[PDB]
Amino acid sequence: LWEAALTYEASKRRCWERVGCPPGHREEPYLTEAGRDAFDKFC
Amino acid sequence: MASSSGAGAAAAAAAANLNAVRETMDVLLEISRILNTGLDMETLSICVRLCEQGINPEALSSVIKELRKATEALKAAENMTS
Amino acid sequence: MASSSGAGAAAAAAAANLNAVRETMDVLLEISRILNTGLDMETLSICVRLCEQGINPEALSSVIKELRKATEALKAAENMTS
Amino acid sequence: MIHELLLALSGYPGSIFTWNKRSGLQVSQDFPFLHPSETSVLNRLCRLGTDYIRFTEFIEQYTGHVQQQDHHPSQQGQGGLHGIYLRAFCTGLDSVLQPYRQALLDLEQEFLGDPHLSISHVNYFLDQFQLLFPSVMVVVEQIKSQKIHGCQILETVYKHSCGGLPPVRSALEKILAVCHGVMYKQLSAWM
Amino acid sequence: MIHELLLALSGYPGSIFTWNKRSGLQVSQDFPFLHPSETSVLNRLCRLGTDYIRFTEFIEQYTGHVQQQDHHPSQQGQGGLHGIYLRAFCTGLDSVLQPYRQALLDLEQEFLGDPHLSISHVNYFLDQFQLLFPSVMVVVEQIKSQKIHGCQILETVYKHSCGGLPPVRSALEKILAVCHGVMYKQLSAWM
Amino acid sequence: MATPDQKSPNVLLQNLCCRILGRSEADVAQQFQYAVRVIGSNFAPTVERDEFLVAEKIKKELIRQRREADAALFSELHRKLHSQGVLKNKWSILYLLLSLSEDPRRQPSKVSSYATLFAQ
Amino acid sequence: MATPDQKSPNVLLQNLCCRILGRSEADVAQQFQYAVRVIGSNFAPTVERDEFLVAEKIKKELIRQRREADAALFSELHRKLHSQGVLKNKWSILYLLLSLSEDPRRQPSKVSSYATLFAQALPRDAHST
Amino acid sequence: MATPDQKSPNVLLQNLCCRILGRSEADVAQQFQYAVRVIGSNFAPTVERDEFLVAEKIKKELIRQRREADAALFSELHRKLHSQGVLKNKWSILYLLLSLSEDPRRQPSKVSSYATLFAQ
Amino acid sequence: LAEIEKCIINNDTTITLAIVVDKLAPRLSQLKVLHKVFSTGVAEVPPDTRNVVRASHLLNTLYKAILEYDNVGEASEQTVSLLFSLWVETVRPYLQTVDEWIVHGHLW
Amino acid sequence: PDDRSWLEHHVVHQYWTARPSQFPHSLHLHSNLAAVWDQHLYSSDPLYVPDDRVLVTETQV
Repeated sequence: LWEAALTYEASKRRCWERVGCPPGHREEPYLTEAGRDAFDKFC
Repeated sequence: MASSSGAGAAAAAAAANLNAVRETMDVLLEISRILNTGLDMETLSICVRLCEQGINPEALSSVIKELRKATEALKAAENMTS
Repeated sequence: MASSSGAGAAAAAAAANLNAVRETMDVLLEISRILNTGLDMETLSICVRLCEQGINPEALSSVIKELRKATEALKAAENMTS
Repeated sequence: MIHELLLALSGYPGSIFTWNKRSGLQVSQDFPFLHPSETSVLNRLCRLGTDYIRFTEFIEQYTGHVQQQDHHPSQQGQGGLHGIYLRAFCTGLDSVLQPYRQALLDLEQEFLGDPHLSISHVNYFLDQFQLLFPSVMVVVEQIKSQKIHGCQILETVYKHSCGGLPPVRSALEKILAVCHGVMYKQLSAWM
Repeated sequence: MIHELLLALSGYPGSIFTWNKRSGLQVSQDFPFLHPSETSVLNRLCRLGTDYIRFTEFIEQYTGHVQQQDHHPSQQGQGGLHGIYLRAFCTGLDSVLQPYRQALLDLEQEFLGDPHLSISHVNYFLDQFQLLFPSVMVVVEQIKSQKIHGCQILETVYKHSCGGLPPVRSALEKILAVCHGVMYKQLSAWM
Repeated sequence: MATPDQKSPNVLLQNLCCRILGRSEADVAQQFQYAVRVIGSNFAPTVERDEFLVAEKIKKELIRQRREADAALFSELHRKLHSQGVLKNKWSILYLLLSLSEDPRRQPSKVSSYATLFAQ
Repeated sequence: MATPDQKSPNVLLQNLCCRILGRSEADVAQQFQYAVRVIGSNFAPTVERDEFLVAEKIKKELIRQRREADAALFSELHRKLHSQGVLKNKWSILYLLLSLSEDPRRQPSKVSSYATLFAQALPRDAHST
Repeated sequence: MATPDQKSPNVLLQNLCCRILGRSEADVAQQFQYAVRVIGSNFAPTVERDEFLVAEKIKKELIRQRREADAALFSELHRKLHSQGVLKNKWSILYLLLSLSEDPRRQPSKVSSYATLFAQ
Repeated sequence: LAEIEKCIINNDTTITLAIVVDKLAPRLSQLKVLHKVFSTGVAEVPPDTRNVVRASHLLNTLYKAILEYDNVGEASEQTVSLLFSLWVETVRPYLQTVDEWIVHGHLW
Repeated sequence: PDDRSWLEHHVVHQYWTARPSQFPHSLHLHSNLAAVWDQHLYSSDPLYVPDDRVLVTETQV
């Protein structure tokens, strides 16, 4: 199970604001650029 | 809204643990490669689980050596019969 | 020669800061004396720190005046009761 | 919003990008969800859209109405832009906007392909038209303001043909060719 | 802290690492989070960083500044670094500093990867440049001090190229190759 | 954000009370509470938040008190302080000092001992 | 979606045998039985749970193979492994790897002599298991 | 025709407080109580209830702040707002805007952390 | 710049300020050279200069910059290419005017 | 506004707006270098009044 769990890939994205878990955290785009659903929410 | 934060964090922690395990296994594989151990990722993972599962390290080492000798004998038998 | 630059610069900066603080305190004392404010060095330092911390000068001045009036009333009461 | 932005550029003003008969297409207000630099980029894009809208408005104003068969065609030229050359001018303007429309459709396809695209990609892709449209709009505004009539408009186009923008030069050459085709048709009838 | 150290090494002095026009790059103060021995080691590395900063300043002084059009170009090389050979020298210096920049970026990435790494790992990793840079800086300072002009600069570089430091030898070989390329270009033009 | 280990406003107020009254912190607890109440109250903005306007007001007040020499000394000290640039909030300190100035000629209205009567 | 959990020795041994022999468990029943018999009565109370001895042995082996740079890399790797808290029985894993280690020189194709020294390790036998 | 559920001024004030503080309505209860106390207090009539007089006062204040361009812009915007006729209480909105104007030239008197003591 | 922004938007990889600065370093050098050339060719031109005089000063600045970058060798290749494109574009109207004079005998 | 606020929290923080966006960051010395430097400055000079500093993300920068 640990080895089945071993086959998990994780994000290479790091930041110098984070040191304790550098598994990435998805900057999460903003101002339009989050796509149609966010634009509809903005509207 | 309160409850959802725990399961997401737990899942993230599990994924981080998995990534850490993967990194550790990669380090171990690199160590084996430098040491020319001949273990593959699946075999290395199985061995890691066995040691983590409490196998006696003297017993584990003897068993691993015997299993490797048996695997080599089986490969030699398969190559002699082929 | 390389290693010395951090601590030596820190010491020089501290000495310069001390001399600057002394000069500022002397200027402030002279201003207080010319204005007959009646403030001592400790009180002046406290007021300076409060202003640096953002305290409203009107509020601070009113508080100081009220505290001085209260101290004078308490001294008069202590001298009348003694 | 990107689809909404293109619709505003396609002539559908919305709540963010308002079309004003006087001001044209403009960003309606500062919104709390955008950085002011994003507001500036939006305002530049809205400037381009405003110019496009004004071009479309001019096209409708001088081409969008069916020709009244008023017996005297000569007097149509005075108040209203009129003449076969005027129709050719409007057709040329629409042809020049056709490549812009195609580029807008390509942008739409790209945005449909990638929902994570930002306004910077559009600003890159649309910059060629951001340079083309202002010069043609200036030329058209000069034609309208000077009430250039008949083939005398062609002379102004030649004067405008001396612009420095290679794409504007080519576009004005296309328009001039269409107008010269009409002129040649009249000349053929005469000769 | 490592990002600040690299920024100082990248030429951005901060509150921890102060740049002095006379002293160069220096650690600004004792930090409460560093052992004084760690402060001493960090400043020891800061000596190399200071040399790098001074080298970058020289690079800006001789390539980053517009050449004053003094009518006699031969004399521009004297006071100010000028001349095609001077441009080649600056280009070679920048090429030699490129590997150092790459190593600094790799160090930054590695330190970002593992929070348990210490400054000692950088000191190990950066020691090769701590040995390389001083000799090239001495050579450049000699070039500046002797006001070597034109191809006479090439001769000086050749004399210095015979140094004993293998890494310095390779770097000076690269610089000499660039200078010989310039010389060969001039010779090609003449011939 | 370089916040000098500024002992809490309570500690600073206690030190101020002890210094002004000449009594220990334990003896000024009621006065400390009064000070905390006064400091916590919303005060209208000061009459002048401009260093030069405050300096001019101080000079005019000193001249009105016939302290022309003190007005010149104040202007010189203010120029020196402005050039030193050590203080971050010059306007606040200048306003406080101006507000705290006392005319030596006007006999201090000695706070009657009578204020103590209501404390009981 | 696998959570690390302690699975019976039979499952682990079955998977190990399958991967080692590259055949179905039915085809390794004799070998599985032999391994099971040997493994089933073997607890190491004598193994000293000390990573330092294993690390020193690994370093000495690497030096013997003229791989001092690799020894330094191994030291750094051990440091990183200690930094990670994934493994609990590092002494066991290291001992197993060293025992299963194959010398790339045995680089070359053989190893010079096998004069095993008294150096060795601890016996742990001292405790009443 | 069910005029959009314009929540009562108390609910609107609570929503405004939540928006300004960036906290949920539940986290602003003390602030909501303070707001209710302020709103229930009798406020003096505004100094000027004439839209044009308010616009002129705003222009004069901007000129006093050496913002003559801003004064002209304010007068133009006020004329446009008066002509648009959408707002029913032009004088009240103008008074509010005047009260909310901030002088960019006056360096913000950084609110001492001590003000938080009275917030509780 | 758009490619960098796209990579930032993908957020898959750690992009640091140093990495971005290094990626822009060649472009930053080209920008510095262009800024100096532009300042000399245009910004140094007095505003009251005749359009002919402004043009001649710009053209001479372009020629001198071209000579400088050609003497600079391989390291200026991107800059040399930029300058060559600038020269070709600037001569295009001038060459056109020359062509019109030569072909039609009329200086337009 | 609640759904919009949830998006606004998940669509990248209003730090670009003058409203102070507090973001969680690692307190590790290598990761909290700004905070550690503020602490050292606060510890070192009794005259140091902390200026209001806006925290910006490196990606945002």
